[PDB]
This record gives sequence, structure tokens and C-alpha cells, in this order.
Amino acid sequence: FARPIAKKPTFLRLRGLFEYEIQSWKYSIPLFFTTQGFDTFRNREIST
Amino acid sequence: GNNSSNKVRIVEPSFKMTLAELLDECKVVPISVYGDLEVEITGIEHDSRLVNSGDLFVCCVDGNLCLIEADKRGAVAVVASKEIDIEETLGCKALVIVEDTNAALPALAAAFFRYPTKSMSVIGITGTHGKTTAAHLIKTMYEAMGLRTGMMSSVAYYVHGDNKLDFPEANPDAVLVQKLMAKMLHNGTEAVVMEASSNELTHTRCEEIDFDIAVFTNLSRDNSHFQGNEEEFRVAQAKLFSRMVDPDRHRKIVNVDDPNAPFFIAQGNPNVPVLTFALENKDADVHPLKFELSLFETTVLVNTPQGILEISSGLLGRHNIYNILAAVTVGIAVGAPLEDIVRGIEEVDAVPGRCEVIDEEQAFGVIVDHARTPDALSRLLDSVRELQPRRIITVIGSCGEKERGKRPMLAKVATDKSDVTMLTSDNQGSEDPLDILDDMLAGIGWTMQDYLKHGENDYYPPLPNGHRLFLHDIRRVAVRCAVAMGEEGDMVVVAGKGHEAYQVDGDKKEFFDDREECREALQYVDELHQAGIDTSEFPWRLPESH
Repeated sequence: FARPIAKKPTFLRLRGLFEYEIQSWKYSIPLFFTTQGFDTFRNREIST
Repeated sequence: GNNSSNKVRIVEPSFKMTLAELLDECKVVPISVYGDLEVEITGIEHDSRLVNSGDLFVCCVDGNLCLIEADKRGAVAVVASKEIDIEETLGCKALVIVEDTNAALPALAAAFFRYPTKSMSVIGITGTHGKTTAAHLIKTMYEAMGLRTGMMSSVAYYVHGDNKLDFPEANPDAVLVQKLMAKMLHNGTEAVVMEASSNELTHTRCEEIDFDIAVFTNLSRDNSHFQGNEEEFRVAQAKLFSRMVDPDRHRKIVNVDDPNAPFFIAQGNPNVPVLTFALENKDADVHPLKFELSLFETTVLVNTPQGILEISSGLLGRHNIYNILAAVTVGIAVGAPLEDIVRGIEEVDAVPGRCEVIDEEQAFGVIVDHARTPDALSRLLDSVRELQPRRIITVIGSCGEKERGKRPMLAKVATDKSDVTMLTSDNQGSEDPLDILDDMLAGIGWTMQDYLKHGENDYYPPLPNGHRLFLHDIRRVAVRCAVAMGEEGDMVVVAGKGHEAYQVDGDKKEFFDDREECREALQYVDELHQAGIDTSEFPWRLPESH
């Protein structure tokens, strides 16, 4: 799950580079991910 | 009372009256009259795009193409400026051509509307600050004391009860004014609160208006381009007091706290009695002997002529205390009881889009203002200083057109009085948002070239006063993070536009309310509690990355 550093600001904390190979990530990150809409978080950045 | 939900009927009497009666009621010498005044007057208008069959259609302009439009519509009167014959190009109806349509337009409207301001408590309010808030509080107080009240402002129009007739542009001509006045007169209302705007009193309107109470809340120097000299500012604004002619049914509410209160009084009929409000100046008829202001609490022990009364409310703002003082003084002018005054004051808990405190189970006060001038943000910042909270964040909007000289000093006062600042993209209908964000810092001492060379190294800067930098464009995420900053008992201003329930970014128009998003974010604060490390400056909202 790549992180594109680009023109848009990075109010989302930190950057990360990519991490998706663990079977736990199916339901681990959703507790931490999104939490406010779907397109307003996932589609802003961290593209695949 | 009866329904409280169904719309009240538009009880407008269709006035029936003839042109000769118009000329006799308002004797104006004709310059381009022809034939005979054999015509029945059915309506009234000034602008051809709103002209229907049978209206006045009066406005000063030469060689207008709107004459043919009114002829097609069928206006009873069609008079802009030009001498025009009958039965060939304006055969719709007869002509009553006057020398100056603007001069006789209030007169013609009053004669047609049977001069409705005499049968009402038409109140004009002058000043610079708190005009809309004063109108709101006065109308709430007047509605509380067992009588209906109206509203004639530039931001809103409350016919009666709670229905709002759509607010038009800043100031139309007196045709619309008298139309809505007839609506007030014959829709169950018995009073109106009229804002004495500079454009209103300048454009020959107050000549045919009967003013019952004239109020002077506060004075400040603004729009000096129109008021080229302070003498013109002090005299044109004093025309409100000059309209006073009967010192037995009319009263004067004056602000002796301001220096030129006797000067304002002396501009016409000082016999009309003077009732004064002032907080810092205790030598006033109505004075808050005890004054206390907090972020969520406000206490006022005010010694009105009736006596000493306690007013407790969360409506903060020292100028708001001045405004409440003016309201109770106005109530004293009509002899209203203190209990009704308190009922009217408490009848409003959040005036629309101005100083709108939002407390959705939180300790950080969400507050918005009109904020169309940097001095408004400066004033709110001084109020915040007087109401010192823990941490200060102010979300700063932008400037619509090429007025680039405001945002330097705006950012100066913000960064000087706020520990952490924030910016957004509120109104940038002229240029690209990136350029607008670039212009935000243009006159005070810091250069955005550092914003060029970020490289994950400039994210932690401490601007001049060690305060924090700020940058963003997405309004939704900006306000979401702004509400998301609030940790415990800090200041969370997200102001910048006020009651503007939309968002423009150059060439966009959609639905967007700041207050609704603020309460929604206060609701998702519960989800926000699950994380929130690395809070202070930058960045935010993403855990498990350290």
C-alpha cells in the first residue's frame, strides 16, 4: 500500500511506505483505518 | 399557539386607487404628463425584470431599454427619465412623469401603501458594530412583551413568529421596502426593527419614514471611502436622530460611553428624552454594576431604572453585553417590564451565524463571526484575550477578490494572539487556491519560501513568536482537524465566514455549513478518543506510525 508524497499537504500523521502481507490486516486496520467516511480518508492518499 | 408549523397567510390588501388621487396626495409638478389621469393603480415596482402588469416602474435612468419591457408587461406608470408620448410606444397605461423618480419614490410608495410607517413602531438603528445582533435582540425582546415584531435588515427578514422571507441584496429601493412593510402591517405584526444602513439613509429613503425610537449602540470608523470626512460620517449617521419630531411619543437611546453622544443628540430635537447605556462609564441610567464574562458563563448585575436585576447566560462577548445594555435601555424607553426584557433576551440562544456558540458536550468553545474584515478577527481575538483560555487555535479563511492588503495584518494579529494558527480556503472565487494560500503572508515578517523547502524537515517550525505554522486547503478535513485539536478547555475558533451555508473555491458551488460540520465533529470526538498521539503542531490523526 504505497504512500505518494505529492503537492497535497500531509495532515494525516506520518507517511509510511507500504505494508500489506499479514493475514491479520483483514480486520486489524479497519479499527484504526477510516473512522471518518471512506473516500475522505482512503482516496485522499495511500494508493495501491 | 394555533398551529406553529403551517405557514401564515400572505394577507396583502390589493390597493385600489387612481392617478389623480396619487398626484393630490403627493403633489409633484409634472414635466412630461399627457392626456388625462384616467387610470387605476394596481401595483408598484421599480425594476422591469420584476415589473408585472400595472406597477409604478420608477427609477432614474435615461434612454432605458426597460421602457419597452414595462410596456410589454403593462405597468400603470412607466417613468424612468425620458419624455415619452402615449398610445404609440407606451400604450400600456397612462404616465405621471416626475422630475426625480428617486425623490418621489418613497412619497409615491407611501401614498400608494397608505403610508404604513405611521401605523407601526418603525425603529431605525444606527452604528457600526453589532447592528444585526442588536436588531435580533431588540426584535426578540419586542416579541416577548406580548406583541408581534418585524425585521428589516440586509442579512435576514423575519415577517413574524419564525418564518423568514428570503433576504434580498443589501438594499433594494423603497418599493420592496414598502411592499414588505405592508406585509408586516397586514400580517398580524405591529412593529418592525429596521437597520439604518448607510446606503439606506444616503439614498433618499428616511424622508418618508416615521421613526418611533432611534438607537445608537456603538461608533467606529469604517468605510471611510464613502465618508470622506469625519464630519460627513458624524452628520449622515446623525440623520437618524434628526428625523425625530415629536418629543412625547418618541424616545432617544444614546451611548454616552462614546465621546460624541451629545453631538449625536444635538443634530435635531434634543427635547426627545435621552436614555443612556454604558458599562465602563457608570454614569448611565442603565449600567451593569457587576460584570463577569467567561468562556461558557456570563453574569450581569445591571441597575436598570426599574432596579437591580441579575442576568445569567452563556452568550459571551463584551460588546454583546453592550448590546444587551442597549436592548434593556430600549425596553426602558417604552416602559417594558424587566421580566419581559429578560424573557426576550433569553428567547435567543444562538443568533444566526454570528458568535454562534456550539456546546455539544465539550469544553472548547466553537464560535463563528461574519469575518469579512480583518478587524472582525482582531476584535474576536481581543475578546478571547479578555476571556483567556488554555490553547488558542483560529481557523482563517481567505479573501474572495484581489484585496491582498488584509491578510498580512490578519495573520499578524492571529499569530501574535494564537499559540497555534490554522488556515483554510473559504472564499477564493478569483484565483487558484494555491496562490491564495501563498498570499496569506504578505506584509508582516515571515516568508513562505520555507514552505517550498519542507522535505519532512520544516514541519516543526516555530514562527516568529515560537507559535506554530499552518497550511491546508481541503475545507472539510481542515475544520474536522480543527475541532479534533481540542483536548481540554482550549479555544477552537473555526470562524471566517459566519452564516454562509456553502463553499466556493474559484468555480465551485455546493452545500457546506460550518456549524453542522462542527457539531458532527463534536459527535465523532468519541471516535477521536481512540487515538490522538503527536497532537501539538503537525501532523495529525494517524497512529501506529512512529
